Amino acid sequence: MSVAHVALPVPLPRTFDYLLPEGMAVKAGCRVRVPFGKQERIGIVAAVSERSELPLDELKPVAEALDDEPVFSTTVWRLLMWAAEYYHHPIGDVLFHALPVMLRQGKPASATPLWYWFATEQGQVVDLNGLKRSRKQQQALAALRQGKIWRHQVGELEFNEAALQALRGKGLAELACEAPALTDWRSAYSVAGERLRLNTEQATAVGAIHSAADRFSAWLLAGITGSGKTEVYLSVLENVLAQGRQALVMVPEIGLTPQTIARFRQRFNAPVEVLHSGLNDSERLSAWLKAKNGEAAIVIGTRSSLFTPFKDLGVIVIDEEHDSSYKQQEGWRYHARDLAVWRAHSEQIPIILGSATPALETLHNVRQGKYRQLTLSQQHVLDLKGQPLQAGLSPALISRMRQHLQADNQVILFLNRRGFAPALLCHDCGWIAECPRCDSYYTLHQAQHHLRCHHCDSQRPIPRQCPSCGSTHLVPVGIGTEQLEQALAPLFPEVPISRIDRRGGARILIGTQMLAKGHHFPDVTLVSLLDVDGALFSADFRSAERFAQLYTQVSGRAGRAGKQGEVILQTHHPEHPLLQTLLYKGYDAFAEQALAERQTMQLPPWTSHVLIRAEDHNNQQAPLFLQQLRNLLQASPLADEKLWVLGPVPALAPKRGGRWRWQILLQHPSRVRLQHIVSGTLALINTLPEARKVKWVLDVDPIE
DNA sequence: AGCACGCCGACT
DNA sequence: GTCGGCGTGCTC
Ligand SMILES: [Zn+2]
Ligand SMILES: [Zn+2]
Repeated sequence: MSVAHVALPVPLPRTFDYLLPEGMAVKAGCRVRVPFGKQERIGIVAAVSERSELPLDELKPVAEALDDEPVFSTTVWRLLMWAAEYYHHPIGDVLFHALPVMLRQGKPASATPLWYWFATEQGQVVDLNGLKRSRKQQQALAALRQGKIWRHQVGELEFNEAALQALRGKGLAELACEAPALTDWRSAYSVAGERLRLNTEQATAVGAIHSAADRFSAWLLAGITGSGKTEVYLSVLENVLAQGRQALVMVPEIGLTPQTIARFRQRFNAPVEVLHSGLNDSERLSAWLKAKNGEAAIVIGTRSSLFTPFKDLGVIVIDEEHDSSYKQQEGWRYHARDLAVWRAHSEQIPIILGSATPALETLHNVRQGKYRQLTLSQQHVLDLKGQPLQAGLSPALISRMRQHLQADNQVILFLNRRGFAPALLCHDCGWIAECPRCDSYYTLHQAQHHLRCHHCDSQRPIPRQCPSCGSTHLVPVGIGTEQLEQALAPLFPEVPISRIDRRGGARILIGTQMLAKGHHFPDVTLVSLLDVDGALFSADFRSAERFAQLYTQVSGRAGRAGKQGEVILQTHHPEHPLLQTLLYKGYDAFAEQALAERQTMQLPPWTSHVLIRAEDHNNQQAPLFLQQLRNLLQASPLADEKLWVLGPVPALAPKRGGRWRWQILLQHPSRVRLQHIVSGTLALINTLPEARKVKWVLDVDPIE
């Protein structure tokens, strides 16, 4: 008989072999019910052949075959298989992550009638306090008066079906089945909204994409906000939609502004399906089949929407391609942008990466000749060198602050991220604590009695006096969630303070990250970036870029939305070249410079990076386990000169809570060479018996 | 991951 | 004398 290698939803980097009951034909990509020691669990058959590696007598059989045809097209299958090894995640978790939950649970991949609880119209007219002390029946009807509740979703909510049942008894609610709907849109597909009123460059862009709309093509569409990136998306979609092919457009988690959705639903008289994290499992399933069956012209979604099955997909476009939201950071740590062009190239399709602030790596491939580029077309910097600081603010700015709160306006003050790792700086002369081993910046660690370089793990006592000018007023950098509110309120009394990370009125809102493109602040007239020092002297080589991204966003947003609001910058080094080139020459010029020196130090995107992080409860066991794997990695047959593994080094968040976090960084000029290096070294991880008593994670191409 | 087996505190 | 803590280990 034949050997069924089936992948299982367990964190084990390998398939499991079983036998077919002869007469059973399951191609790879089908779900099979299969015994797994003590449980009965589902698996995708990764491959069926006629040669195993263990006694065929021991090998249990497969219980049942749940799919006649694979639930993956060959393109998305190949794509998942490649990503499983490039990212080094257990193939079973990768394959399952890519399916609707109901398909991970072995239910049939066909349409099923959806049952919903709805409020009767007495249920929407009877006074809600009429049953005020009826426990949850009340809050159940509350939720009902905002929309239909699915039966199986009730379990996730605070109330139970008992309440809904008691309501149905009292005539307030009722259950029913929303029968599906068939739609043939390809016949009689027009466009509402308007006819296009494009200008010259948008026209040229649509032409360039159209003249290649069939072969693989990667287009970076670069244009600042309001230059009509979306427009040329909808013209591109139109052309692709005329053929009868389908379109997939991806946005950030917080990029689903009903503004953007309502615009798409108007332009086409074809079905659009939009996937936001708030849909239940039945809505996610049916959308999966509607897309695959062709009954859906357009799918709009986020990171996960990349794995959507398409009868005939014609184009895929991702907005705000620079957004970090496209890199999952729990579990399987894939990057939807990179996997997107892979799915685009393997489908022979145009991919459109639209951005107002393009990622440095995509700019790097544009230059390298792998994407083509399609283009569309006050302030004050305040030197803090010596000025007395009032809770971290500069006098020349606090006075320019009150003048803005004077007219009952609002103000955003932007700091570095929560948990930023701080440098050391001389308040008077600008000298920064550098490492005596590499020309890297030292990370200060006040409670630990020492400095510590994150690139070479050196240590030095905290120097009490500046070794270039001699001021005793040596300060850290970055303020973040240190409750600037506490030091701030005494100076701005009766003025409230809040945060904008997840009406009118004069106030100060601190910020730690970039704003959402569909998230404006109407009452804000003043924005100041206090994060320039932390950005420019960080242990994170990407801090500058993220800053320069935030700067060009808040400079164009507040600067020319229609009011003349001001941006102020607070650096101990206004003379800095990268800082100035950004300020007076724009993001693209800064980018070209930042790219050109990422190369001199040999970091992404010129090199490839891989972070292995492990944490423990004693600070002694995780590091040395990494030190062993470090030594084993270097002993790989494919190691040569270019591979470097710095570490082990404590993570930039040393002890989040009680556990202690250490990490090891691998880098190499060749992405797949390094993929082969760790891929081989990973099959022999059982050599180190401690790899199963630390919590270890593997992060390919990290964002940090 | 599940779900074992496997040796030491508070309870009938 | 129990019923139960989760510390290592396996699952074709
Ligand atoms: Zn100094
Ligand atoms: Zn160093």
